[PDB]
Amino acid sequence: GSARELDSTYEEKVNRNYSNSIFVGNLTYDSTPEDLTEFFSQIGKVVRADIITSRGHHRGMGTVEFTNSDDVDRAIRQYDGAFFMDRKIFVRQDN
Repeated sequence: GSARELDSTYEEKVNRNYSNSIFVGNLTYDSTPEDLTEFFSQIGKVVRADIITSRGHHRGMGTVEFTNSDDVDRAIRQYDGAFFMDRKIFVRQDN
């Protein structure tokens, strides 16, 4: 008896839960740590951003540090793909 039957199951889960830091590899080479600070820190608190270097070789990439280990990811969910001075930032987590 019966025909065309089916079955499936689902769950919610997370991984790699550690650190308080983030990296950005495709932003504008004119960006300052202050430009990333006023951007990211609307979520809560950036404690440090970094982009400018003493050698200055046109790098186009930098780092940001938060007070948080989960809301720091909830930031990126709203900012990865941001066209930023016409040039699209893309984010990588710490490790």
